[PDB]
Amino acid sequence: TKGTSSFGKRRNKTHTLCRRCGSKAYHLQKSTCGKCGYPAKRKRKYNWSAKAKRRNTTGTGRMRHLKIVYRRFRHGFREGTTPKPK
Amino acid sequence: GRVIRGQRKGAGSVFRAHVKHRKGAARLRAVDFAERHGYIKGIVKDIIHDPGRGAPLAKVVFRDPYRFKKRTELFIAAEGIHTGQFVYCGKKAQLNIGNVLPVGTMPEGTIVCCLEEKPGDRGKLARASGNYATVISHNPETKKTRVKLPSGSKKVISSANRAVVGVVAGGGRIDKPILKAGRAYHKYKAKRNCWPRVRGVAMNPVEHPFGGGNHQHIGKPSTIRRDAPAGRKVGLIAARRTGR
RNA sequence: CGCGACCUCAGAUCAGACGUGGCGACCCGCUGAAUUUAAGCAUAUUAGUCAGCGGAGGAGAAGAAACUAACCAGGAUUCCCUCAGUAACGGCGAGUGAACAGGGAAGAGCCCAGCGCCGAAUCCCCGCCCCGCGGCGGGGCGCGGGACAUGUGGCGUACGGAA
RNA sequence: CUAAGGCUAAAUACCGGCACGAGACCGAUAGUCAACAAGUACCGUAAGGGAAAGUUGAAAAGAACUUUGAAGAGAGAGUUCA
RNA sequence: AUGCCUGGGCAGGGCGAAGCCAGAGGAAACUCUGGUGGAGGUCCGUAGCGGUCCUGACGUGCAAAUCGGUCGUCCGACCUGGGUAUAGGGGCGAAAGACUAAUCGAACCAUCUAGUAGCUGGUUCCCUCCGAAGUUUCCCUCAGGAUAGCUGGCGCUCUCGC
RNA sequence: GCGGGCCCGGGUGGAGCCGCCGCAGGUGCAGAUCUUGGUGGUAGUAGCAAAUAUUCAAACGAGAACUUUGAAGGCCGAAGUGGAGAAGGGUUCCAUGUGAACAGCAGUUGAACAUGGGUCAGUCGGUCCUGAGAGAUGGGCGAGCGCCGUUCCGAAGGGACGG
RNA sequence: GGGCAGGGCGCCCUGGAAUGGGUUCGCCCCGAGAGAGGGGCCCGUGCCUUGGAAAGCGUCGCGGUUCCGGCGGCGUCCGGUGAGCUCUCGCUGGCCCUUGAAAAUCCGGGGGAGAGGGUGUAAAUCUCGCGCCGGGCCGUACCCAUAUCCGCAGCAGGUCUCCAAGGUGAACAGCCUCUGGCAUGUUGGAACAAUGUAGGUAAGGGAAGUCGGCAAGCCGGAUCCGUAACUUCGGGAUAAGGAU
RNA sequence: UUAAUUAAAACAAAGCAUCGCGAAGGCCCGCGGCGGGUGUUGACGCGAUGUGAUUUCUGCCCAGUGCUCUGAAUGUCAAAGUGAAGAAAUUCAAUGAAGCGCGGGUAAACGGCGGGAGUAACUAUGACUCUCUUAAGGUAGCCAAAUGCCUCGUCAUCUAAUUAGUGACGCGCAUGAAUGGAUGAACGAGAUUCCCACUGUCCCUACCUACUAUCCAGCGAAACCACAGCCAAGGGAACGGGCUUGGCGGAAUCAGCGGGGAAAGAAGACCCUGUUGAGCUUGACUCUAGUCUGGCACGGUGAAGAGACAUGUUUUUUCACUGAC
RNA sequence: CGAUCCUUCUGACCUUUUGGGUUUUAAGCAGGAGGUGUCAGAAAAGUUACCACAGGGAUAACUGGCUUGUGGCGGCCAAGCGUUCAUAGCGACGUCGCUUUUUGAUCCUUCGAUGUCGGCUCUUCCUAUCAUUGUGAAGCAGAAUUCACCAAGCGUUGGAUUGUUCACCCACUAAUAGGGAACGUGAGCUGGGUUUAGACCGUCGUGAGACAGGUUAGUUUUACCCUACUGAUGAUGUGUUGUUGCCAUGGUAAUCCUGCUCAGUACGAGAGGAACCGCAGGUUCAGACAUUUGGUGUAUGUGCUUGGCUGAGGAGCCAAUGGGG
RNA sequence: CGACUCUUAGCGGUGGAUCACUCGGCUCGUGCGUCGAUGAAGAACGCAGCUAGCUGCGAGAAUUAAUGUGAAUUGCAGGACACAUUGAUCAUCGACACUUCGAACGCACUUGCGGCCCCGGGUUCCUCCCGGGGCUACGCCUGUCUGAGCGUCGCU
Ligand SMILES: [Mg+2]
Ligand SMILES: [Mg+2]
Ligand SMILES: [Mg+2]
Ligand SMILES: [Mg+2]
Ligand SMILES: [Mg+2]
Ligand SMILES: [Mg+2]
Ligand SMILES: [Mg+2]
Ligand SMILES: [Mg+2]
Ligand SMILES: [Mg+2]
Ligand SMILES: [Mg+2]
Ligand SMILES: [Mg+2]
Ligand SMILES: [Mg+2]
Ligand SMILES: [Mg+2]
Ligand SMILES: [Mg+2]
Ligand SMILES: [Mg+2]
Ligand SMILES: [Mg+2]
Ligand SMILES: [Mg+2]
Ligand SMILES: [Mg+2]
Ligand SMILES: [Mg+2]
Ligand SMILES: [Mg+2]
Ligand SMILES: [Mg+2]
Ligand SMILES: [Mg+2]
Ligand SMILES: [Mg+2]
Ligand SMILES: [Mg+2]
Ligand SMILES: [Mg+2]
Ligand SMILES: [Mg+2]
Ligand SMILES: [Mg+2]
Ligand SMILES: [Mg+2]
Ligand SMILES: [Mg+2]
Ligand SMILES: [Mg+2]
Ligand SMILES: [Mg+2]
Ligand SMILES: [Mg+2]
Ligand SMILES: [Mg+2]
Ligand SMILES: [Mg+2]
Ligand SMILES: [Mg+2]
Ligand SMILES: [Mg+2]
Ligand SMILES: [Mg+2]
Ligand SMILES: [Mg+2]
Ligand SMILES: [Mg+2]
Ligand SMILES: [Mg+2]
Ligand SMILES: [Mg+2]
Ligand SMILES: [Mg+2]
Ligand SMILES: [Mg+2]
Ligand SMILES: [Mg+2]
Ligand SMILES: [Mg+2]
Ligand SMILES: [Mg+2]
Ligand SMILES: [Mg+2]
Ligand SMILES: [Mg+2]
Ligand SMILES: [Mg+2]
Ligand SMILES: [Mg+2]
Ligand SMILES: [Mg+2]
Ligand SMILES: [Mg+2]
Ligand SMILES: [Mg+2]
Ligand SMILES: [Mg+2]
Ligand SMILES: [Zn+2]
Repeated sequence: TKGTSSFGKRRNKTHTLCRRCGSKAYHLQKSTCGKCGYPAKRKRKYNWSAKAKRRNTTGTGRMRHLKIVYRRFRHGFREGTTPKPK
Repeated sequence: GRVIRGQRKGAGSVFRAHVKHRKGAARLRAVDFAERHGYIKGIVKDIIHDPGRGAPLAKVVFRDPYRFKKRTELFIAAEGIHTGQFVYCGKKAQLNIGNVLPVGTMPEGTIVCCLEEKPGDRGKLARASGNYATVISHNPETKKTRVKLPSGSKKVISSANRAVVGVVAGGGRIDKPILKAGRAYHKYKAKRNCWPRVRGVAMNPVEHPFGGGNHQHIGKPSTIRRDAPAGRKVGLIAARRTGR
C-alpha cells in the first residue's frame, strides 16, 4: 500500500516556477523559494555547496551590461566624444 | 528522548481552542459614569447557546448616554432570566436576579455570579455553568469585602468590583452520564483536541517516564515535586496526600 | 484669549542628494563545532579552523609608543631571514608555543577637542552677470534666505605653544 | 611613555574578473564534470545529482548511369594513390 | 499522522423505544388487549471503507505487497476532495516505536570528509646470493605493540702455502 | 638470450621514430564480491495463459488472422466496456502522407514519424468578498541575515456634505 | 413578459364555543378567539398566449452530371393511472453535555437638517414606459482512464464528480435485453501426455485424516406454527424444531 | 491499531478515584521580548495520572523510597556584608538563606503482607497452646487458571481407549483485592472441549471441463558459470567430479523429475572478539536548560521603636505616600 | 609492598623571586610521607527480543571426526537359587570385551550461511530374530513355554491423549522385533513447538528489562543448467533394406492365516489336548481386464424445468457447463 | 569421408583496444584590477527568406550610427551595391537605442485592480468611455511649507 498504490494519488503540485531564479522551486503554501529565497531581498547561497554557486554565478548568464563595462574600462570610460570625422 | 505529550500542548497549532462558531467573549459591561453613580437599564433580546460552554449567554441591548446609538453586550445568563426583561446595572440598581451591582452595596449572604476579581475586569469568577459566589462580610474601612468561591476558598476583594445576582443558568450537566464514547467525542470536538487520552504506562519509555517494562506498571512513585523539569512532572503533582 | 519667539515632536508625489542588491580569489568585525589524536576517555588536540552572519577596496587591516629595554641604549606601521621548535603553556601526557635584539625590502609624517587671542573674522542654499562647463568650479553683483554664540573659521597639540 | 579623539601612501596578499606569456605537465576510460549544441541531455516535489559523445578524403571528387527487388538491400559501372 | 475551514456521499429489508388512539377490568391506585408511531454509537445486507482465513494464486509476478473465493463494518468514534497548520532530537500518534514522499528505535540534501579501524581483501619485470620466528620481560596486555632473541647489508682490525 | 625480452622475413598501415651517455617519473597486473566498455554458454530456452468469442465475403494493397465495408454469432447489460467534467497531461485534438525506428506477432493500423490546421464571451469561470490561516507598518528583541506579534508601548481616517 | 390553475400563510373582517369541537399517516390547535362564512399576501419551474411555426423532427415527391445548407404536400393527435425511480418545492416532527460560518454586496424603515415655483410653472423622481452609448484582460482543442494522469511501460495497482431504460425480482442484489460501446485485453495454428491453476461429480462408511473439521459440504427466500436455559427484563431469537 | 508476516486478550472508550491551580495562578512552549497556547477560559473549568460496562467488595502495613505540611526550639550550610591582628597580600572569628538533618501526614503513591514445635479415648487431620520475629505477616474472594517445577497432582464425568475438556480439593515453587479480586446479560473474522447434520479429510482413489504445460510460425530474456560434471573404498582440512586402487566409459538429443552439485541470494540475523557504535534506564562519572533561595544595582519619601558597638555608626522591625516599576 | 604530576613535613645564615634594595609570600635543591591490590600505577553503572558495523570456524549452538566415562549388548571363574543338582533356566563377589541406535568430553572442517524438532510420503540397507521355513535343549508327557543354531526371503497393523521423539491404553493379529542412511528425506509437503518483531500471567530488578517458567497471533523464494533416475528418438559396424530368431548381460516374487477330515485321536490320573498327507477357502503383494455391479459423463444423447430474448405457436438461443433426472 | 565437438591457419563478421594526430585542459608567472535606483548579477519571453540547438541581439530585436580597412557573405536563391563609390563584409566602437520579472519602486502577483496631471479619438472640458505621455515604494541628510503641545516664557 505504501508503494505502487500510494504513488497513484500524487495529484496536486507543491512547487511552481519562481519569477526571480526561474527554477520550479517556489513553495505555494509557504510562499518561499528555497532555491533563491525570492521574498527575501538577499539571494540564497551557501559555502557548503560550491557546485550550486558555480551553476548560478556572474559568468553563467548573458552579462548584458557588464561586458560593455569591461570594454569601456579597457578604453578608459570615455563619454561624450566621437572619432574624427572623414 | 522524545518530547512527551503535554509539552507539545504549549506550542499549539493542534491543541488550540476551537473558537470558530463561538458567539463572543462573555464580558460584563464596562464601567462608566452611569454604572459608577446611578444605574442604566438594558433589554434582554435573546438567549444564545455558546459552543464549548455549558452555560447559555444572553444578549442585552443598552443605549450609550454619550452618542445616539444602541450598545449591545453579551452577558452570562442567570437562572430565571427571560427575553423581553429589563435588567439594571449600577450602584443604585436594586437587588434582583440578573442585576449587576457592586458587592459593597449588596448585603451579606447574597449569592452572586460573574464576580469581578479586580475592579473593572468585567467578570472573572464563578461563571462556568451553575457555580456561584457568596458574600460573607463587608469592611467599610479599606473598602474590602470577603467572598466565598465555589471551590470553597475565601478571598478578599475590593468593594468597587461588581457581580451579577443569582446563579449561572444551565446547572446540573454533570449529573447525566455520557454513556457513549461518541457523546464525549462530540462534547470535546467543540473545545480542544484533548479527549482521547493514552495512559503513560501503555506508552513506550521513550515518550513517557511511566512507559516501558514487561508488565504494564509505573515502577516509580507517582508523586512528583512542583520544582520538576518539564517531561518529568507527570502523575500527582505536589500531592499532599494520595489515597482515598 | 488671541497674537508673537523659543524648545521638543509630526505630515508630505515639498527642492536637491544619498543607502538598499551582486561578486567575493585576497581583507576586516562577530559567532563557531564534531570527525581525529591522546592506542580507551571527560581537561587538552582538532581549533578562533570548517559551517553561519555582517561590511569594503584594488588592495584591506595596521600605523606614527600610556613602546622595547636595563644597555656606552634603540625609536611609526607592514613583510622576509634568524631568534626558534626556544622562553613558556600542557591528565607537565599526547601535544601546543611566541616576543626582544640583529641583517634586510620600503620608509612620510601629521591633525582636533581642551587651553587661550581675533567685532562669526565661518559655512550651506537660491537669483543675475563672465569663463569653461561629458569626474558643475572660480570671481563679482544681491539689506535674498538659512546654519552657527548649546561655538564656525584663523594662530596653535606635547617634538612644547602664544604675546 | 602620556591612554581613554582622528588621518596617512611603500615594501604585503590575491584558486574571483579583464588581457597576455610559459611548461622535463595529460593526451579523448588521461587532462577541469565538460576538447563536441556541458552545468547540456536526463533524474528527484526540493534542497540538489549529473553524463556518454573527437578523427572519410589532399580535394566531395559523397558513387552519374544499366539491371533484380515494393523497399530495405544487392550485381555491374564510375571517382580517388587508396 | 493529527487539528481547523469549505464542499460531496452513503440500495433494499428485520427487530420495534418514547408519545398517541380505541376496547375491557377496577371503588381507586391503575392494570390488560388491539392498533398508530419510527428511536437506536440496533441487526441482515449493496455501494463505499478495511483486510480474518484458504497460511490459495503469484512469488526473475499484473504488481519493489497485486489477484480469486470467503470475510468485518456499512447513520456514526462514518467515508471522501480541495484549502490551511504542526519539520528532524523535531512534528504527530484511540500507542504498533507506528507514520513523517517505496527509508524511521531519529527523514532527505550538501559540506566537515580521502572521518577512524589493533579488523577483512588486494598490492604489477627477470636472474643471482644470504636467509628466519611463533620464544624472555613490560603494557586495561590476550586478533596489537615496545623490548631481548633469530636475519640481512655495510664495513673495519689483524694472521697466512709467499 | 636460463630469463625478463629482443633482432630480422612477409602482409596491412599511411607520418613520424629509434640506438648510445646521463637525468626525471602519475613506469611493468591474474586476482582486490576492483572501475569502465564489450562479448559468450545458458538459449532459439523460460516466456508472449487474469476478465466467455469469433466466422464468412468483398475493397485497398507487392504483401491481410489483426485495416475498412457488409452479413452472422457474442460481450459490457444504465453503480456500463455509454455520454460529459475537476486535478493532472500539453498538442496527445483534426486532415494528409511514409512505413526508417517504436506499439515484446504482424499490420495497408496508431496516442510513431513528416507536413499543415484548429481553442472566437458583459451573460461560462478567474477577476470581487471573506473563512481556517498567512503576513507589513507602529512597537519589542536580536552580534547579524532577521525574528516576535496583528492591535498590542501609535499624532493610524488625505474622505465627505453645507457655507 | 401577461393571464390562469395548484400549493403555503405563526395574515385580516363578522362571532363567541362543554353536549367540547376541528383535524393529521403521526401530530397538533382553540376565550391570548376554535369550527362556519368573506377577503389579503407569497411561490407559481405547472397550463394558455407574444416569442412561434417562419424554425425543429417523421414521412412521400422532385430541381441540380456536378456545385448546390433548396423546393414542396402531409403529420407533429385524444385520454388514464401508479407506497413506481430521479430532481425540485412546501409543511410537520425527532437528536445534540454536537446548536451546525464570516465578509463583500443589496434593500426597507425612524427622523426632517434643507429645496422648489408661486397659480402655471419649478425642485424631485431607491425612475413609471420607452429611446442612446459602452462593457476592457486572462482560460476555452482533446484524454479525464484495463492506452492521453501517477506507478521506469499501452503496468490486473491508485486517482474527485454528474446523467441513470425494459423484464424478473423486496431491491441501485444476481441474470437476460434496448440506446450507446467493443473485439476478449503485448500474438495465432495443431493435438488433449504427466504434473499443475480454477471448477465439479463419486457406490458403502461418515472425521476413522490432521496439531487442529484446514478446505469443501450441509442450512439458506417467503408464508403458516412453534421457540429453552440464562438475563442488566432491553435480549437471547431467524433460538432450536416442523408444514407449504 | 503495527501501509508491506502479528486485527488480538493489545489501544481507546463511558463509568470510578486521586493530584495542582482563585490569574504577577496551575500545566506547557519559547535563545531572546510588557513574548505565546490552554484562554472568545474561571473550579459543573483547565491541566496530570491510575483503573476500566452492571452487581458486590476494596482487608492490614508509612519499616524503606517518594510526595507534602511548619519550624528561629536548630546540627551542617555558599556568595556578599561585619569584626580581628598583620606593613599589606591574609587568615581567623562571629553572624548566617534555601536545601540536607530533626518532627507529623499520606498506600484508589511506588510497593509489601513469615517461620518452628506440642495438642481431640483407633489412625489421620487439627480446634487449642508456647516461643522468635518484622511496618503489618494475605482479610473477603479464587485456582492445578492465560498464573503449579514436581505433574500426565488427587477424585468424578465425558470415550472401548484421553498428557485434551469440564466439575470438586488445596498442600498456592511463585493467586489475591482500582499494581483491582469475584461475578456477569448481549456482543467478538479472539483461544479451547464435546454433540447433531453434512460432506473425497480419509478408507481409496477415479472420471469430466476450461487455461497452461506439448508441437509449430513469428518474437524472444534473466539468475548462474575456477575447469567441469558416472560410482565403491582409501588417505586427505577427519563426508571427493578430479588424487590412489578397483568397477568401467560410445556421437547428438526430447518430455519429466527433484538424490547430489555440502545448488543460486546476503561479507550469518545465533555466539564470541573489537580498548567499534547506537535506542533506552538509573543509586554509574562529569555536566546542563529550567527551577528554589541569598547578596549587589535599578530602589525613592515620611513617621515611630529596639538590639549591638561606643560614650556618633551599623543592623535596622513596623506603618504610611507615589514619582520609578 | 608502590612511578610521573600534585600536596605535606624536615635541612642549609642555600639559589631565584628578574631595574635596584629590605621585608612577607612563592618557586627551586635533597631526604621522608599521603597511592594507585587490574599491585611497571585510566577518574567509570546497566539493558537492548528494535538493534548496527569490522571480523572470527583463533570461539560456542547441527551433522560429521578421536574416545567410550555413561547408555546398550556379549563373554570368562563359579559362592549360591533352582525340592535333591553350579552350569535345563539363572547367577553374586571379581574380571575381559563389542557398538556408536543415549547422554557425555575435544574444538579438527563450516560464521562472504551446508535451512534445525517432529509428523506425512518413499527407497534401500544392518541383525543384536518378534513371527513364518529347517533344526538342536529342557525342571519338553500333550498343549504351552522359554534357551540356542543356519537364517533378513517375506511380514511387523487400526485408533483415544500429547507438537512431540518418548510414553500409556483400547482392538485385531503369526508378530505387532530393534536400528542406519548428513540423529535419511522442507527448490518433497506441513508449520503444531522451539526461535525475531505485538501482547497476557507468575517470579526477579528502582528502572529500562530477564526467565530450558506458562499463553496467544505471527509471509516457508527459485530449476529452464550438469549429473543421477524415469520414459522417447536415436548412434558406431553388419554393402542397402526387410522378415524370422539366438543370446551375453542386468532386474526378479510371491507371502502368511483360517475351517473340515485326521481327532476329541496320539499323550495324559484327570483337566485338557496335537502333528503329517489331503479338501475348501481367505490376508498382504504383483500382473491384467471391463462380460457383469458401481463411478465418471459436455457424444452437451434424450426428456423436465427457472429468468430473459427471437411478435406468438413451432423451432431455438443466452445465463464461463443455467439447473436437475 | 557423414553431423556435432576440439586445436591451428586464410578470409569474412561483432567490438573499438593500440599508435599517430589535438581550435581542450592542469600548473606557474606578468600587467591591469572596472558592478548597481542614470536600474547590477540572474531569470523569462521574443528577433534570421528559408532557423531546431549553440552563439549574438532587444519591437531600431542575426543588429542602427561613427571610425579603420577595402570587394564580398555563401547551404540555395534573392539581391542591394557600379568595388573611380563613406563603399559589401569584417574589426574597433566614443553616438543612439536597450521587452517583461528581478535590490525592483502605486497595491498584490492573477498579468488583476487603482489614484494625480497633459494631449488626441468622443468632445467643443462634459462628465462616462478609448488611446498615448509623465508621476505615485521604504529609510535617511540639508533646506522650504503647513501644523500640535495644561513644554518654557513675553505683551494685552
Ligand atoms: Mg507498547
Ligand atoms: Mg525518560
Ligand atoms: Mg581516541
Ligand atoms: Mg584507535
Ligand atoms: Mg572512540
Ligand atoms: Mg582552543
Ligand atoms: Mg586607520
Ligand atoms: Mg619594531
Ligand atoms: Mg637551533
Ligand atoms: Mg575652536
Ligand atoms: Mg573525459
Ligand atoms: Mg500464501
Ligand atoms: Mg512459479
Ligand atoms: Mg515493543
Ligand atoms: Mg585511504
Ligand atoms: Mg586486537
Ligand atoms: Mg651473506
Ligand atoms: Mg642457502
Ligand atoms: Mg518454447
Ligand atoms: Mg457477466
Ligand atoms: Mg466515458
Ligand atoms: Mg488521432
Ligand atoms: Mg512488433
Ligand atoms: Mg380559524
Ligand atoms: Mg472541452
Ligand atoms: Mg492493455
Ligand atoms: Mg479468453
Ligand atoms: Mg485478441
Ligand atoms: Mg462418497
Ligand atoms: Mg471452513
Ligand atoms: Mg444460543
Ligand atoms: Mg501488517
Ligand atoms: Mg493479517
Ligand atoms: Mg494509582
Ligand atoms: Mg514514608
Ligand atoms: Mg479429541
Ligand atoms: Mg504477591
Ligand atoms: Mg498482580
Ligand atoms: Mg566439488
Ligand atoms: Mg537437488
Ligand atoms: Mg562476516
Ligand atoms: Mg584488548
Ligand atoms: Mg556509546
Ligand atoms: Mg519484549
Ligand atoms: Mg575450530
Ligand atoms: Mg558400561
Ligand atoms: Mg510342546
Ligand atoms: Mg535430519
Ligand atoms: Mg533436499
Ligand atoms: Mg522450503
Ligand atoms: Mg507456530
Ligand atoms: Mg514475540
Ligand atoms: Mg516489582
Ligand atoms: Mg415454444
Ligand atoms: Zn527562486
